Amino acid sequence: MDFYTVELERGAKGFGFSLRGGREYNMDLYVLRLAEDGPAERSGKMRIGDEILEINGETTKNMKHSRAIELIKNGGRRVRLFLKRGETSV
Repeated sequence: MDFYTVELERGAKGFGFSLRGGREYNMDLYVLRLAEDGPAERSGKMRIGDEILEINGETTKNMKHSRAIELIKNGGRRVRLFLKRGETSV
């Protein structure tokens, strides 16, 4: 249980995060960067390395990068994200 959700409201510079990966690069989808002062960083919830499992209700399983970007940009005033931290308690 290292799963969490976040809902961000667009600012003039977007939601304030970058992603890397996608199915065309034989990769999952991760948070690459968090823009200083932006909605993602202000949320206090996200970090670099977190895996994006769902965007706006749609699973990211086998999602192209291009498709994830398109969903977020074209999603209107907010983005809803379901994430995984990549931390495990042993």
